[PDB]
Amino acid sequence: SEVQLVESGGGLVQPGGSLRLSCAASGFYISYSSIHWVRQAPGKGLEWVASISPYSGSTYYADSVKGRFTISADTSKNTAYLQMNSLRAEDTAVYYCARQGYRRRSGRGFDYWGQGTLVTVSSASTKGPSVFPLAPSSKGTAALGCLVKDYFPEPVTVSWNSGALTSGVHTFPAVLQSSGLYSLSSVVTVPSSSLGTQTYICNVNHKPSNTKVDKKVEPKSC
Amino acid sequence: SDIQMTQSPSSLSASVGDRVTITCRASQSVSSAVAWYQQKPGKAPKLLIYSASSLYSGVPSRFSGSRSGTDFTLTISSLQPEDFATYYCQQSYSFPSTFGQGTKVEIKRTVAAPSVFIFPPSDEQLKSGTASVVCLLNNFYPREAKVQWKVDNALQSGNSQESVTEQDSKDSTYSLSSTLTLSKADYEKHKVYACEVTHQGLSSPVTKSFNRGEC
RNA sequence: GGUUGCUCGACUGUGAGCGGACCUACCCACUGUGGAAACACCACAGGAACUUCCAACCUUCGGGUGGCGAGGUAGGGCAGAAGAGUGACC
Repeated sequence: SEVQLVESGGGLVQPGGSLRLSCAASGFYISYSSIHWVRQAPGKGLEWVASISPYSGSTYYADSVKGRFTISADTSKNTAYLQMNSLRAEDTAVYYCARQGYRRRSGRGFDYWGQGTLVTVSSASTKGPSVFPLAPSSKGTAALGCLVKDYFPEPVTVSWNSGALTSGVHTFPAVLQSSGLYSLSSVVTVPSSSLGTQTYICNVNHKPSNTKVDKKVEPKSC
Repeated sequence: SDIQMTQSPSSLSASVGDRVTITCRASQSVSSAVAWYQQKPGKAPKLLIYSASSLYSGVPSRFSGSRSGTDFTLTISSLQPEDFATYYCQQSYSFPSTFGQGTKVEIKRTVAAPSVFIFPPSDEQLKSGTASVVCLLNNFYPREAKVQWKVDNALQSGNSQESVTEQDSKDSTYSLSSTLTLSKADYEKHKVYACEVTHQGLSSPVTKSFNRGEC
């Protein structure tokens, strides 16, 4: 089918500031369905936020956002919005858009979800990652990777060889440096023989800072 | 007042092909307005049951809801390894809506010892005055592991950070990446850097190590 | 003058277990289902039960038919009638 939901407007925002998440619908018209925002703080659970009911425009809010958020829909644009004002640290979350299914088909379930936009409420300023290479050992398989260090905010993305090398890759979840920044490292294992002849480049993208790094990972120089 | 959805257990380890039961207990009557969702890491939730018993379109028959008054149970007759996810019960009987706090499910496999590596800090990094030592523990299970950094046979404390991958649903295993970090100065005071792994699959604590400057 | 029939009729009534079902229009409501539909909007079905009733219709006068939101407004139906005529009778 074509039923799709695409959020945007999420990002890094200073405490107290404003943002206006959007949600494009694709394979259906939103005038006939209920539309809901659900959010998820990192590693926490789902949390319902707001919704607007078809045919009436009636709006309902989670109590934790009541009077700071406002949900609304533009029929012409087949789009649903969420103005968030007076944001605080704890609004930090992926904000998902959801279609409430057609009653005859899926009750009051939410049968299609967006990929979620990430909203990151802090005041500390953005910074891109220095990407350093994890050279494999000089000694039938050994492992090589990239160390993506001291960036902010989430997320980065690591691919290898422009996404051609997908097998065997582990890109570990960022952990929070006491420095306040994010570090993580990606690795991949390869059979030893390819070392001399196989170029190994990881591609590190950090959209918040507009930083793309490509780092070639070659063996021990000596 | 708000309807509370109080879902247990918080977490569930189970063998492939076991039966698993998750239960959610609505603090008020929510009729049959309860839906069950599967969410895998990094993905949006997917609908499974919606009228507390109605299997959504395309969800496999091994899932089923069942209501008993204010008690809702999602039931997997026999786990598949893909069924690794966090499951949330939702009530849409009243406004505001409400979700369960979620239940995390783990695959269970035979033991796999970790493949172990140790990485000494790049040259570009040591010019910038920082020095990270990385130790990898690849493709193992169960996630229970102990890593210990010894520098010059001195156990370190508080300067290492680790992170773990989720369960590779095909593999059913874990990877870990412990990272000792030191200023360039502290790194240049020692020769031997070593990573001491203790795992159930290893009959003896594996140490990978390197000396500073060996080419 | 009485007795009453006859016709106009101010007005009031439409009475709830030991006993209230007249009609129509609008409004205001309640419950369910359905409308791509948790509230709002619309459509449609329906006002606990046993009773009681025929203001309504049909009747072989045996009986049958159809009918309930004790809501608001209002135009009428049906019941008395204060009063006005007006006859027969004493």
